[PDB]
Amino acid sequence: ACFLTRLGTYVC
Repeated sequence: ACFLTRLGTYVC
């Protein structure tokens, strides 16, 4: 269960 972040990309 990951999620896209404005920091770079999908992060979980």
